[PDB]
Amino acid sequence: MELRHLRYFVAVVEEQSFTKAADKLCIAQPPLSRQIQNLEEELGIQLLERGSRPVKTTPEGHFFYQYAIKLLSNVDQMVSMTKRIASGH
Amino acid sequence: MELRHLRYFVAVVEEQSFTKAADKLCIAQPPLSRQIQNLEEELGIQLLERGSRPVKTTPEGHFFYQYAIKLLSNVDQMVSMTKRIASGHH
DNA sequence: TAAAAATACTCCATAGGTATTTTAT
DNA sequence: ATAAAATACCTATGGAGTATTTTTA
Repeated sequence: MELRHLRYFVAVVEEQSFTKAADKLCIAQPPLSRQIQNLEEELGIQLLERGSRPVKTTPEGHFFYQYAIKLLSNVDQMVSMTKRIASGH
Repeated sequence: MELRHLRYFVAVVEEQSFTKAADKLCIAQPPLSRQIQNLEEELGIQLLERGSRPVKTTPEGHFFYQYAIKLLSNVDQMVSMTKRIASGHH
């Protein structure tokens, strides 16, 4: 598990398309699709419904998404706050 | 950045040695150093002091450090709960 | 001075790309 | 029929290794 997997996962959910996700992320659709499989096979959990356009989360997906964005958000504050402090000497 | 960078950094700080943390993480010391460099380099900050046997954080480090340990703990939480749901136990 | 951290490469595992097929409209 | 996702294969960036040179206690 890396932030990469989350950020990728989040892009899929928000955008409801590996394609549109892959565009926004500036990578191709397959490698994206593989990183999602990887995430899932690592958790042994199915995060996205297979067999439907648009692309929708499973109950577990939705739970995970919720903690994903909150957790990515927290990384971003962690970095900001840290930079402000590097101006104290 | 990535969780690898955090976990590594945390390891380092906890051991107060790159060398001790290296094999703690089952990797070599030199790559470790580089990862920690890139981290500081990406943030454009100095998270560790520029030289001390008992290697210790800067202020920026300490803050990051504690926050890091909270985030990694978050990732664990996230995984446990999802797992917990997936397993069929609410 | 003798430990521990930093270079200077080498190697390879794997994230990312290309071509094609399969599935779901 | 036709676009998007899945599958297979290939490439190449950077994570990890070995040998070696700085460091600072």
